[PDB]
Amino acid sequence: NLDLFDEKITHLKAIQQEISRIKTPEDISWLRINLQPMKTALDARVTRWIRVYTDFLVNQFRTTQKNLLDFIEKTKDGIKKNPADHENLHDKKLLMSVMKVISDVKDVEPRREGIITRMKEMVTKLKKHNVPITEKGTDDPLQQIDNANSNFIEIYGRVFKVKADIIPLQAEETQNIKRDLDIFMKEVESFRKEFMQKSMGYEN
Repeated sequence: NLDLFDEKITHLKAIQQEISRIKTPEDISWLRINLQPMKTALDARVTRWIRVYTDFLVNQFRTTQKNLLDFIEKTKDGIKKNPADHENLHDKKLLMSVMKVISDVKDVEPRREGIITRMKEMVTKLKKHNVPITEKGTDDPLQQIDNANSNFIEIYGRVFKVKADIIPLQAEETQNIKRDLDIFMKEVESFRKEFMQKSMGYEN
């Protein structure tokens, strides 16, 4: 879970600071031992392990956003009335927005935590000023989408009500054809069961 990761990052960075102190100076035991070339190579392994966790969403933030941007691009198209076909394609974006709007808001909470918990147990800033700007840069579009979508839903409804009339009319036609096909198939499946060979081979 996304709170467990948070806790692991904070523990891993307590582990860094502990490991750094821990190497300790050149300790003498009859012969002199130098741990200076090792201490460095631990810190190298340590940083890589910490990086993965800190870089976990670094990649995903770009790929999420990249996916989040199209949803915006979809909205930027717009237009009211005009061709019926454009709606059919545009309508699906509303159906995906609703399910997203709900499930994304749930997934929005721990993603925000995911940024903050790194900042706490990462002294170094990731992408410098870019990462704080992106959070602000997402929030605005997210709000802009939620306004544009509510405008679309209102228009969507008026016309999809005209479609929801043509859907049933077409649906009744198809359902009637489907039921007829359901019956014919149940006749054909019964025919092969009724027919007993009895000796007879191959033809069965």
